[PDB]
Amino acid sequence: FCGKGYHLMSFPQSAPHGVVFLHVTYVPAQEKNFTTAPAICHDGKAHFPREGVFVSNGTHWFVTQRNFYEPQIITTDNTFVSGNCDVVIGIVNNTVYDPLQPELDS
Amino acid sequence: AARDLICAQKFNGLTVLPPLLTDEMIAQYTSALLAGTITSGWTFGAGAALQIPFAMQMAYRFNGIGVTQNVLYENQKLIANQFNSAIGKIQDSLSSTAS
Ligand SMILES: *[C@@H]1O[C@H](CO)[C@@H](O)[C@H](O)[C@H]1NC(C)=O
Ligand SMILES: *[C@@H]1O[C@H](CO)[C@@H](O)[C@H](O)[C@H]1NC(C)=O
Repeated sequence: FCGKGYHLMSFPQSAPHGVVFLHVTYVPAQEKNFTTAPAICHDGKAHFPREGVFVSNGTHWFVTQRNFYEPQIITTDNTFVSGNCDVVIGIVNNTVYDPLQPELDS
Repeated sequence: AARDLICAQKFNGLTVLPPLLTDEMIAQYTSALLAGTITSGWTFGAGAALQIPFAMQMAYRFNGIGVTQNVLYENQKLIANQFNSAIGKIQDSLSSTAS
């Protein structure tokens, strides 16, 4: 509706008998393949991303925001738990890091 | 000629012009749109088509209506079966109703 891409903002300019909109959009540019999974199995519990998507660089699993590659360690602040690891099709095992474990150990 | 009104129309200077796009081309467009949707979700509408597994795209949609994605994943076969049945009903209705 406001240009091609994800609309950011628009600026109007007057023209004879009409109007010209300068639409500013965000266009994703340089995509890279990744291996992905719907959920992560850690301790017999299925984990799902709170905001992003699980991606593998080939050996290591990260969670990233969906529209810009920004890989982050998979932690319990990153994810939420729902159910065991038996229903989800395509679940993979990986560790889900607990931020409070080192603090309790320290 | 008498058994055809088109002949009278043509004989009195009234003609029908063919569309620029043939039916085959329009079907090509629809199939391109369908392939883009089922392989990349909404990404091909904004930029390059970014492939994504279809179940994960469905999880994105469920998030888009305020349902957590585990609801999609834990009922994935139920949801797929409901969709398949609904498509079948569309088929049967088209095969039954002529207007
Ligand atoms: C992803 O891998 C496929 C497999 O051949 C390839 O065709 C495609 O171009 C790759 N895309 C990117 C962005 O690397
Ligand atoms: C993931 O872990 C489960 C639980 O131990 C195991 O049964 C399964 O084989 C593992 N999957 C892979 C691909 O290693």
